[PDB]
Amino acid sequence: ARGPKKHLKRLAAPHHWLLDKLSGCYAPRPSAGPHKLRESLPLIVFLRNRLKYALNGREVKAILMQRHVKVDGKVRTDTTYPAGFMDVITLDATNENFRLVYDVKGRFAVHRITDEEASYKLGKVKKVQLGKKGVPYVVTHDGRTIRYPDPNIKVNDTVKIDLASGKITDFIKFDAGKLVYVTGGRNLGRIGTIVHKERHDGGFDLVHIKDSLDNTFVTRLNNVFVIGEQGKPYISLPKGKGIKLSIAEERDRRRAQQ
Amino acid sequence: MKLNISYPVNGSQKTFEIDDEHRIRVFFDKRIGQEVDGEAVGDEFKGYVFKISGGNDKQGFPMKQGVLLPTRIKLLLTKNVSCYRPRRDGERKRKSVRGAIVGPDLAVLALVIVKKGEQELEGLTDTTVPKRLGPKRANNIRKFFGLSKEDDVRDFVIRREVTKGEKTYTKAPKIQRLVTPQRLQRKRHQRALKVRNAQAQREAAAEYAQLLAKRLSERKAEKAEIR
Amino acid sequence: AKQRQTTKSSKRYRYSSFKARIDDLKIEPARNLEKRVHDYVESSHFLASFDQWKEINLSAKFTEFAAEIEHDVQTLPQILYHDKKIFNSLVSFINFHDEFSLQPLLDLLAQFCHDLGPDFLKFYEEAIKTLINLLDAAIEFESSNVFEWGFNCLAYIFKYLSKFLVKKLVLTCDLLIPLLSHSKEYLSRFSAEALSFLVRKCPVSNLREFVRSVFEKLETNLYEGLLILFTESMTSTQETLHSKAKAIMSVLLHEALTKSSPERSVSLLSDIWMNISKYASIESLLPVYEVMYQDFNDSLDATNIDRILKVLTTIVFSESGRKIPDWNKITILIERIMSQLSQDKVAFLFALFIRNSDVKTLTLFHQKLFNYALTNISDCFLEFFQFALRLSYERVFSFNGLKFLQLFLKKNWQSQGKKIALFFLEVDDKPELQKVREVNFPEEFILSIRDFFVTAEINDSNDLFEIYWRAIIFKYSKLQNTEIIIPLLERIFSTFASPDNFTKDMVGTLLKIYRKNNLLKTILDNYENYKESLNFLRGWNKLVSNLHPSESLKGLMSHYPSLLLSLTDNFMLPDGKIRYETLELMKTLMILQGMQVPDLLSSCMVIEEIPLTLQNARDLTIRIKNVGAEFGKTKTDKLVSSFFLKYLFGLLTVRFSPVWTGVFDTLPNVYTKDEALVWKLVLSFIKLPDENQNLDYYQPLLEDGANKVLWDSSVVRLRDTIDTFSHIWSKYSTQNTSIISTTIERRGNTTYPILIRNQALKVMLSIPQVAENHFVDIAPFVYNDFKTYRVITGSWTEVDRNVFLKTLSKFKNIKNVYSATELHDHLMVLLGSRNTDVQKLALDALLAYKNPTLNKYRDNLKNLLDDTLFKDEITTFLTENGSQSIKAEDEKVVMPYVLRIFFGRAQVPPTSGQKRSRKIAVISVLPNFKKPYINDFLSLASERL
RNA sequence: AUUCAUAAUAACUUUUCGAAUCGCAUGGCCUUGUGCUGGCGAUGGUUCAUUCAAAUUUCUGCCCUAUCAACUUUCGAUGGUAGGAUAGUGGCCUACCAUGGUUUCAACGGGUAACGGGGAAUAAGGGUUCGAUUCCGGAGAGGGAGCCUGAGAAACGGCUACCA
RNA sequence: GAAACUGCGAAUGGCUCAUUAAAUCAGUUAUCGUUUAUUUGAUAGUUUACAUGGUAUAACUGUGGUAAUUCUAGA
Ligand SMILES: [Mg+2]
Ligand SMILES: [Mg+2]
Ligand SMILES: [Mg+2]
Ligand SMILES: [Mg+2]
Ligand SMILES: [Mg+2]
Ligand SMILES: [Mg+2]
Ligand SMILES: [Mg+2]
Ligand SMILES: [Mg+2]
Ligand SMILES: [Mg+2]
Ligand SMILES: [Mg+2]
Ligand SMILES: [Mg+2]
Ligand SMILES: [Mg+2]
Ligand SMILES: [Mg+2]
Ligand SMILES: [Mg+2]
Ligand SMILES: [Mg+2]
Ligand SMILES: [Mg+2]
Ligand SMILES: [Mg+2]
Repeated sequence: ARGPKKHLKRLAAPHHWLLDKLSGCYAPRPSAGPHKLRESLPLIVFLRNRLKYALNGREVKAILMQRHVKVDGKVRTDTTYPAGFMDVITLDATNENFRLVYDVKGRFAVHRITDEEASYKLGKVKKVQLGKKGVPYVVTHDGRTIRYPDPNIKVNDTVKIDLASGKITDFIKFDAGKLVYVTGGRNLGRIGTIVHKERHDGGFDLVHIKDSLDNTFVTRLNNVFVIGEQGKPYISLPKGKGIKLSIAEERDRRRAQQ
Repeated sequence: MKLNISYPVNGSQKTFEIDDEHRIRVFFDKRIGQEVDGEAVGDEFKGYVFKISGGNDKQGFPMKQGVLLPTRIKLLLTKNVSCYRPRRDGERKRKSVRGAIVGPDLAVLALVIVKKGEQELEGLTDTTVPKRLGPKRANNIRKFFGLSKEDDVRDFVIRREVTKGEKTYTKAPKIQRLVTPQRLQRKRHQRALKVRNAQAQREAAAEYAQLLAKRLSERKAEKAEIR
Repeated sequence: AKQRQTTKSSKRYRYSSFKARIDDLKIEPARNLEKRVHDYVESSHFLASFDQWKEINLSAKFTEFAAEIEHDVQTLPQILYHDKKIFNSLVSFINFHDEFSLQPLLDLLAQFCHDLGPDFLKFYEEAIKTLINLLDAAIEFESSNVFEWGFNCLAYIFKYLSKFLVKKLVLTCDLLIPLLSHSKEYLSRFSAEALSFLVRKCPVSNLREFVRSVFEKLETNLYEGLLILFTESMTSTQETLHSKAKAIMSVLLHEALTKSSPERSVSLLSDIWMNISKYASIESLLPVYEVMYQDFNDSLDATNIDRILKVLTTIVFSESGRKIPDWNKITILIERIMSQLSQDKVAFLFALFIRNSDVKTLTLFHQKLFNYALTNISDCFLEFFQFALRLSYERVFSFNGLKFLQLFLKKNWQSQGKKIALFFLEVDDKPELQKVREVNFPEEFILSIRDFFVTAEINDSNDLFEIYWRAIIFKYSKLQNTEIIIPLLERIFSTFASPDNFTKDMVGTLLKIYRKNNLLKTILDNYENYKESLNFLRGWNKLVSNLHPSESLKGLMSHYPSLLLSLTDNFMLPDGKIRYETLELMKTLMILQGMQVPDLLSSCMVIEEIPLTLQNARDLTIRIKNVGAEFGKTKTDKLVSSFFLKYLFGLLTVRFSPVWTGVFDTLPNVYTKDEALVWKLVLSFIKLPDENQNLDYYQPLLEDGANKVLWDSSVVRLRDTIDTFSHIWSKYSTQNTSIISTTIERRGNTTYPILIRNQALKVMLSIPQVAENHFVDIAPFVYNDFKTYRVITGSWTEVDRNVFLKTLSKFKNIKNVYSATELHDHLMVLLGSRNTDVQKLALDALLAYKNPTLNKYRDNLKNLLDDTLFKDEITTFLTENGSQSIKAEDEKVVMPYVLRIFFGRAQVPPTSGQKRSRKIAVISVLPNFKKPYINDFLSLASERL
């Protein structure tokens, strides 16, 4: 190619969007934004294919141009705005607030939240560095640059960002016994407690996570997101509480509830 | 060859066909920007001075300044040059153009009357063509009317009458770079925004300094305890 | 913005401003014919809408309201029993002022009133107070849809409680006074419409009580709110009026004409009438028109005589005369008003009648119309007449106003002779009023004023003013005016050898009195001090034109050969009219002399006549260039040369850029005719801005004549015509000030534009050699630093200075000028200027001196001035032991230049990073210089201190 | 893990940037001035970070051919030094230096009806064959060569030569 | 609101498999070795002003050349 691509075939689109393979030939390409392409849910798919509010792309554009959709407390109008992990989607007319969280199956789940819990978000500190004029700043997983951080905040910590002011309200250190959420890999969507961090200089760090059912799994450190202390999450978790269930047990539960 | 003579002070312009070759020969060997005497061309042009501006040959190709030849040549023309209008950004095209030396094979020669002779040409000197459009920018209006700074350009805008059937009205330009309260409001708003941002940054810096000082004092106290 | 979205774009979605939505919004629920949910009902209106709004609105606040009230609204008996809690919750939730729940709540509040309306009456006061606070809150958060909900909620309540509110409207109005009186126009406009619907539903008896109350209140924005209220009640559909309009309109009139009602109420009625008159067509107004005539006829009385006339004035003016069905009726009223007041109001009335009346009716009444004016408006008939002329002068002339004016003058010339003079003065310029000037004037007044000059004392400006206003009337005198004038002019000339501005105008008036030789001799004896005045110049123009050439004249002008050349000095004046009249005077004098008028004179007259427009912009330039060529080729005498050169500089005074083009092209090629004459003309123009020119004119004794001529009207159209009439009255109220004020207006223009110096400088630039030869006269400005002047009164502009310095460089031999050395030092001062452009001009003139050493290093100095090459030149040109360094022998001449040029660069504001390094470089080169030169550089810095 | 982030000192610059832009609306202070102050947005702009990307890049893996056994090095092949160029590392190129680099564990040369892969067929299993072709990546626009523009092109429904 | 200037896009998409045998490509690394329009978040009291020029032109008016082209010359 001679430049950046602007099209996305349906088959090449991220699996977890759950797009029909025969509805069309192309899929929404998320525009550049806070989140990466493969780890983002564009607003069109959220409003049309998940909430079923809009029947087709044109109605989604009609919704957005009315300025009813807010992402992280700011109005967005791009149909392909890449909403992602820990972003708050507010629809005032419906009096609805959503937080985008992966369910156990690894897909973004429609999770309804109260307004108070919608007042803030959580961000993984991706970088801590001194800016120009000797001003420290922190860059989070969603690309927010926050100046004058608390000095104790280090990389891989979690910061609770208030959306109204864009400032850090509190922070959680990455330590053993903390509650964490998996945001990548085959263990995507699971929740557990840290047990031990293996360090490999010049390589990818590994973290052992024990679930509430005492099952253990190892995951690369880049895919871990600290969300609180054990039993005291700082956000409301989706149904299932991040517990992975075997196929047989899922069958049993499904038959029972039916 | 035909002579397209233009009088810029009137803004007038007219074509004269030529048959006798004495005048045509005195045009020969000249160059764009050079001046020739009209009396040599003919009695009707006695006392006139003609500056050569360009021409077209029997094949229609134009004459280009800067190329000193009597024959056509294929030149690579680019943005902001005569004889070529680029269709696409950065497009450069090689086109045939006629040289800047007058020759026998010019179909038409363009002339500008630098100085008027004793006799008045019927179609050029005796007639006038008005300017199509008047000044638009405020300073241009002041310059045209020689207004003082205090005098408002608003009252000196040229108006043109348009009549449609039985109805009639006037049209006038939108002045640009006019001092209006909206512009003052915008300027003031920018200045206030700038000052407020500066003050907020200073406040944040002071708060961070206090936090760092408190942490430092606590750490030093702990170190003293360890000792 | 005026040009509204009248032409609609093809776009489906388009932005609309909050103001735009408010403007098109209108509070009138009945018009909306869309199906309403509550129209279909099973239990109650409240329940039907309540279930629907549960479905549509999902707002949090409305949801909580629904849960609290869901159980108590299932059946109509349930609603009635629990009404107290229902109303409390509705008011409680509405108070939060949440938009997302406001719509269901406001609707349910209306439907709540629908279910239990008579029972709502105990809730009625609380509801309106809740709505008023909501609307007042809505002003802060701009949402047009909120206002639509609230006012419709108000309208619906107003619809359902129509019978009971109609009984106590003044109470209901009292609640809405804050809305009707509110500062924002739209809130008053909306509240007026909602309240208006009750007004239409009134019994007539109840309405009269309501109309009395509001008029009592009337004695901020209440006037405007009431005006919208009543006019809205009158209008129902386009070009039609409501059936009840006649009943309401009668009630308003009867209260308005009542003595108890305040006068502003009648003003309101006038405004109400005009709104409906404009809105409605002819047929719809006929029932309304009839009631107005009958009521006026029935209630005519001395006490209400003024009020009735005020309304009639509105009727005749309203939409001119087209809405009026039959003017015979209005005429039949007018004598009844006349037979049974305020003169100014009457004058206002008849003038519109003349303008607006159909031809037939005016003819029947034109004679009786003006006889009334002589009856009672005779105190101010002329104020009426001038207003009548301005409205329709042709109709007045067609209908024999002129003879009635002639009759008027005979009756009252003794009383208000000055006021007559003001009228004939103002109408003089108007060509359409030539018939008025033709009106013969009463003879007895002429003799009485004629006797005045025959024995008049003229020793002070006040006596001159007595002559002046009298002098205007003699122009129509036919009793051999010339004989009386000549002794008076001699008295005036001898008494005031040095005229002031007022005197010059009087003599012009006096010369104007003349109609078809001794007088010509009189003016020639004393004219040098009056050539400047336009009015004198016109009066002289009238005299010479009337008089026929003869041999005796040729003797007369021969006695004063300098007459022609003296008048030529008027062509440098800033006024076009003065120049034109002077030219016309010049031609006539030559005819009297018998001398041939040069063709150049005729051509210049044509140019002055051409209008100054873009269309004619080019044509002007060629005429200047053609006549300039005509002047150049043709050899002429001094008078022609003096005429043309002065006329050219007169064109420079013109404020038309194309005109400047021709003269700037013409002048450089014709100045050889008179090198001395052009130079003085250029020299004078340079000194004009410094020269102080003031117009001092006689101030007449102040007249404290002013009064509220007419009433004030809200509507712009009527208010404008009132302003025009009042302006006329005030003008005639102070006749002394008005006469002088009119006079100063027509004198002309004597203040040269402040840019005239720049124009002269351009002439100087085009011809450097003349400036070089006459440097003696231009030298002092430079040594003053171009400052009038230790505090400075004024200085030249930077543009003027720049053109001057450029001219100096153009001098072929600057070294041999009158004062080369003193000039040479001052240019060194300019070479030290901070402005780099000034230094280049200063250097160029310095290089104009032929000095070999400077010529050797000229380019290096120029590069030092150039900003781009300043830095490298410092290293190469000035480094000690440098190859390109100044030789030791040549240092002494060059270093003073080098020291001064660097000084200005140190004065650059050391503000930007490139500009800061520039200052460091300037100071860093000092060590290269020898210590004596460093001492010189330090000396320059302290010289200003 | 750094000459990292950042800061400071002395200078330098055909040297930048630091709002001369636009819509809607008319609030607040008064010494009442078309005085002062002021809201909601659009579009621009230095630097940092993020995102879509781009470039180069480490390790391992390709069918037939030994009746192709030596190849590369003069005209860069291996490496050092310094410079030029590049967005940047680098024989990428230049100047001076050394004589290096790969190979029977198959280099080099030749054939390929050779775009590579996810995949498709058969088979009990090992294997054998196919994959221009719905997705990913690469290259091309008749064949070579060379460029303007622009963040992004050696573009071809952009341009210039030559060949046909 | 035509035309034109200005900004943006036209380097995406679509087609084909000619060349290409450690080349492409697959998996896996690195940029402490570099550019990055745009989006997102930060970020600039230190720079006649009730606001500067043509150091300028398009569209447009008007006069024209060529057999011809998304050709264009003078004013
Ligand atoms: Mg690493
Ligand atoms: Mg363009
Ligand atoms: Mg228009
Ligand atoms: Mg070499
Ligand atoms: Mg190197
Ligand atoms: Mg092939
Ligand atoms: Mg194959
Ligand atoms: Mg394939
Ligand atoms: Mg290509
Ligand atoms: Mg082909
Ligand atoms: Mg190509
Ligand atoms: Mg293409
Ligand atoms: Mg091969
Ligand atoms: Mg490889
Ligand atoms: Mg863009
Ligand atoms: Mg940005
Ligand atoms: Mg031109």
